[PDB]
Amino acid sequence: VVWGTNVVVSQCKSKFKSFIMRFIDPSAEQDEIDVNQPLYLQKLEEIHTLEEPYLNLNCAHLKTFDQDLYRQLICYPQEVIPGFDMAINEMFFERYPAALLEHQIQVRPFNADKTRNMRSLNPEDMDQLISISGMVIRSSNVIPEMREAFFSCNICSFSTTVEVDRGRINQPTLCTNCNTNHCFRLIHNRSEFTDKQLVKLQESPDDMAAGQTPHNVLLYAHNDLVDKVQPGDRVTVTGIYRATPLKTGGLSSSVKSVYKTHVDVVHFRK
Amino acid sequence: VKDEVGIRAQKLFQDFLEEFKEDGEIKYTRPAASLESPDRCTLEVSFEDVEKYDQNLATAIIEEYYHIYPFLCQSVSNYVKDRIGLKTQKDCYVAFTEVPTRHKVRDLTTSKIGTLIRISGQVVRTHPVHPELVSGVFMCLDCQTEIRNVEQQFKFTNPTICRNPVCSNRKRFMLDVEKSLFLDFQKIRIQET
Amino acid sequence: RRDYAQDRESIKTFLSEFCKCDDDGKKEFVYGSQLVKLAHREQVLITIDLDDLAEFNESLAEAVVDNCRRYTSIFSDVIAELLPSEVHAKDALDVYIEHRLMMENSFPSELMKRFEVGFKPLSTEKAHSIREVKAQHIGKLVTVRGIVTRCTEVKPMMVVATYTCDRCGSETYQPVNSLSFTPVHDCPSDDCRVNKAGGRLYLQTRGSKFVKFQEVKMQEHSDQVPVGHIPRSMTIMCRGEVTRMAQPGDHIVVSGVFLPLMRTGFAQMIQGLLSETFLQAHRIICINKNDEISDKDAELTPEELEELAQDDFYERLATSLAPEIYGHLDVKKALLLLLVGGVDKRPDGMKIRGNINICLMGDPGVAKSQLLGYISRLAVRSQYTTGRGSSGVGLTAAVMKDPLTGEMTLEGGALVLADQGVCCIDEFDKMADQDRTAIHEVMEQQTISIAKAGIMTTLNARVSILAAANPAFGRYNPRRTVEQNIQLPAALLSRFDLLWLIQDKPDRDNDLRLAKHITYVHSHSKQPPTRVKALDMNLMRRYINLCKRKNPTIPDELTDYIVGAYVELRREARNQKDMTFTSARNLLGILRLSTALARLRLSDSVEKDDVAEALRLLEMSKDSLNQ
Ligand SMILES: Nc1ncnc2c1ncn2[C@@H]1O[C@H](COP(=O)(O)OP(=O)(O)O)[C@@H](O)[C@H]1O
Repeated sequence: VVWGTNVVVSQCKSKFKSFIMRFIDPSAEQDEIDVNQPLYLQKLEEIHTLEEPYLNLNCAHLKTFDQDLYRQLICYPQEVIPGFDMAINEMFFERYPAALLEHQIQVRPFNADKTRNMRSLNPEDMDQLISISGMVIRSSNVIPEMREAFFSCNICSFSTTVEVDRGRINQPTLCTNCNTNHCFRLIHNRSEFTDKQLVKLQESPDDMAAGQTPHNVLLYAHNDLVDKVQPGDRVTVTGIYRATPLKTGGLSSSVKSVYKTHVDVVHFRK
Repeated sequence: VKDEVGIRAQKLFQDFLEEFKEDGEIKYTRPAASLESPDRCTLEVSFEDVEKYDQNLATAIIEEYYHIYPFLCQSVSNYVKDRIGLKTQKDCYVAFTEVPTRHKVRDLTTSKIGTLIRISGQVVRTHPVHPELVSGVFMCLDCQTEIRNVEQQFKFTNPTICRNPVCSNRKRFMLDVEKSLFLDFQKIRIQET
Repeated sequence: RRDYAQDRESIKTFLSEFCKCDDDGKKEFVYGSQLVKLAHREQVLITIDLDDLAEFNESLAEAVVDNCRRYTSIFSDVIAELLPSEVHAKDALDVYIEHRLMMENSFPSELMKRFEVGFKPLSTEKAHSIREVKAQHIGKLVTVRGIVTRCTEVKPMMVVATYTCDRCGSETYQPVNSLSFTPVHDCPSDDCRVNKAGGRLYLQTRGSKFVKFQEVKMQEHSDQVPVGHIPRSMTIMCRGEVTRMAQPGDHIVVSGVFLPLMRTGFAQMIQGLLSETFLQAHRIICINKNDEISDKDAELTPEELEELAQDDFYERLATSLAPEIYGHLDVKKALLLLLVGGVDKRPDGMKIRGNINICLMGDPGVAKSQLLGYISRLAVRSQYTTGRGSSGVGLTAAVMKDPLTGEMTLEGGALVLADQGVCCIDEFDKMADQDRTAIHEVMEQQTISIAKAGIMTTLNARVSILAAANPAFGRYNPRRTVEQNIQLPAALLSRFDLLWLIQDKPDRDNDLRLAKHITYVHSHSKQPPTRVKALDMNLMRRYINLCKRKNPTIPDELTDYIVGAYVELRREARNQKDMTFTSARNLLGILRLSTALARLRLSDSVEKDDVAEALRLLEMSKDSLNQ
């Protein structure tokens, strides 16, 4: 088990694999297509006959099996997903062995339910699953973000790099150290960068407090979901309460009791 | 190091245009011949000619541009030195052209760096000349301050340790505004196409 | 002064030896019922009342009211380690604690909060006022009434933040109760002691806490302000499990404890020993316009049936509105149509607005501002403004820094908030020049487009409009016509449903009638004597709400004749060449009034005589100058 968890990657892996195999499009073939096959090998055909990646799911498929995985994916989604990625990459080889097995796919779940709407929220739903909606406000520009740097030297060309864990980096007296020929040389260009961007959002279904302005929220972005949508649309969100402190002052390093909240990016609904 | 391949490649590019470049004729020395008197430090080059004779240095040039970029100034220097009594005053301005691909603001991500892609727009709220003593001379204060170094970096940094002595590395020598490197640019914004 | 030991035993005895027998069937333990209720994990905050502590003891019946900060924490650790009564994995915090010990520097019981206590004084003690909190209200749990203003939304506060070195697996406890703090260094442990085996510990909210943390602004009543002063305000920090216990426009009654505040920072402006205080509370019993005084938190049928069949009339509900004069009968009933409305549907995807918007024209003395100022009071969620009483941004949204977040959000004006109701305006002509477009926009309902930032400025205003303005020099000069004597945008005049002009020429025997009418407003404080029983406002409030929920159909058997009614409508005004405009939207209007009128029937039985009043209503709405 991982530290603050009570689960295992392999059990979820196996049960999701069996679920996708025990699948006849049952979410609308059992519940509600001339296909008595999994939609998922059908979809890997659709993904590989195209070689157009980027799947998506809906969490109503996963009612047919145990309701436990719904629960233990609501509670710990930030820790459980990539096991489903390796299940997908097993299904890759099951569909075709010499396929393009180096380009990786997302997973885009959705649809537990509307909470009530964005006005009426609590603390305890702090790292779990939500889906609300309203209207879009802006369309702003994208930002790089570091994960590793380039470095140098003068004698023998110590041309090196070292990456980020999340916020903690190392350096000996050299880069690629042997015998300490100099001190550490920093450049920061010849490097890897990731896309992200902020876009504000409204509440305007009729889920409105009478005589009240919409209390508005905000969303980050990640690489192949950045400006995924043009403004002036009603779109639903799929994401996780993801919090961060605030910096008291700035002249000092003290920090404020008010942790902020914002939602990460999983999937949207045009 | 990466760009030694580009060194050899533009070396033999030089060595070919050292002879003819087009049908016993040359189109990329007579600009240098006019250059030879004032030494204004520009020679633009067709990218199509890279597709003619050097056989696809585009994917050699068009992704890792910025790291290859400065090596092409040294390439230019190795060209101009071959025939004129030459000092290292020679410099690299570039006005690249003859490139097929012409894209817009929207196809921009973190994976688009070190390229030569082509864009249009409109000109607004332009801004002036703004000089820059990009270079100078800087080391300890005992005697040994003659520093032709790389202090032209974007983020600028006084601190240099030494060349000859073992001395202070936080006490700087003063600056050079006399026998150094200065250059000229400007800055604007541009709107959607 | 007092002791922490026999006092502790006394409060434990109070916890246990307590079967306060207020009446029959009370032989068990009230606080022991509350105890086992904690044992259910159902209740998470006990409310306390002095009567219990009035009968038990007297110290702590007056000792805790001034401090409130120690005896509560003793109450905390008293009950926190009292387990008289499975399951472990039910609460997200507790299940994370049981994660963390099922995985396995002492943990406090402060970490396992898991239950709370507040208070409830006896006899809302009195309405102590925000001004009169003078130099003796530090620490004292005082009862006071205020007025709400500028509420923001729920935020999670933190109390204890734990790191872990990742080299010694340290689970540190760094509790915080103020606003600002700093975490600890890389290894404040003993396995990670001065010994080199040290990494750098890092925060995990999993085994940490958060708390409901709401904030609003609090403004004064504007009834007890000094004679030559200005309204003041105070700040709230309503903690615990009372977040979302107020709304903008609730005359609330809040009961808590005044406390001081240290806005730590620059030691010169701040650090002057000046005490920029703030408030704390636990209980929000809003005694005006809240869940308590307003029921249904109107649809409750049985309690009203006794009066429902008790009376059967409509005009009885008619002149009960502003009943201090006589006259203008046909205006009040149709105005009452404005309060109810109730015609909502989604036919063919297109939504139809059911909010009547009418104006008042001609004012050589009519009591124009009286109906507005009255109905804005009786009509729940109303407003009132005038021509130069507010700019365009005063009517529309605006911007201001946010004490909750600082997001610089948008806050709206009068019309921005009066939706689902009626926003009243008076003296419309001299409002502003560009304002006419601002009111031209509400005729395409739920559409408040602004150019403040000028990006979208989208907003859903579903308000009615109660317009009222004056004629210029003169009142229908013998040659003048509409749009000549009035200098309002005729396009704006087009977008109304009922136009209403009030002209009073000399009536040699009506003047004495009103003179005896209004003079009796002053010798006493009630007009209608011994001729009918005008209804209380409070019963009015529910009687109007019950009519709304019907949403009848339309009678096709009269649809054949409603069009003929529109025929005579558009013809008897068309018989002359240059009478005032008669519009094609009339057929879209007559349908919208007969429905709300049937709403007070609550029957879905719109009849042939139902519109028989509407026909004369619009009939007299124009041709107001014939005699
Ligand atoms: N018959 C009446 N009954 C009661 N009040 C009246 C009557 N006639 C006149 N008044 C008085 O006339 C005043 C009219 O003011 P109003 O017309 O509202 O100002 P404005 O013309 O600026 O709107 C009212 O405040 C009311 O006190």
